[PDB]
Amino acid sequence: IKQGIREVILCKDQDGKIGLRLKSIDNGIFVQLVQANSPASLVGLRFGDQVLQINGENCAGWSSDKAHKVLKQAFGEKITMTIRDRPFERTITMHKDSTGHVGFIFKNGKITSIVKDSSAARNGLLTEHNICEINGQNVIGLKDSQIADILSTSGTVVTITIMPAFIFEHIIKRMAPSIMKSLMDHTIPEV
Repeated sequence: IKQGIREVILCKDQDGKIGLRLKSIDNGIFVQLVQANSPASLVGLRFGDQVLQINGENCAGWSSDKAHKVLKQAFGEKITMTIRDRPFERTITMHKDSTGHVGFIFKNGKITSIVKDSSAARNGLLTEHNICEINGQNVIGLKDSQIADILSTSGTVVTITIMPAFIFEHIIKRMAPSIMKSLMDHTIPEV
């Protein structure tokens, strides 16, 4: 989680798509979904990112509907965006024990308990938090078992990006869960 504001230059695909849905939150604009193999995925936009500006204009107070209208109406040539990195999320680094455990229980991607004397415990992992990413990869809408598989396949150092559930639940509202399983980019970034 960069304390940066960074700028991204986007470019519509063949079909005039950038692969993004935006949500209005406390009078700002936040990324609800990034589609796999989209311009938004390629420039590195992430679930939870705040869009401060689109083409130099301020997003504050905008509705979701208006943000979407703006993206459409613009010339796909270059859409410039001003992005605050994942402001509602934090990252926790954990280390796996000898049994390959970090030390929590989660249900539906939400952490619900912290195992005593775990690394999760030592690092102050919190419950009532939705997991958004593991080791920099988005896991939102994946099954509980597949999140377990990513933690397994992970090397000892486990990095988890987490969001307060009340905030997470506000962001995903009005998005059919299949879209999240099927469309939300769940890939490691390209170099």
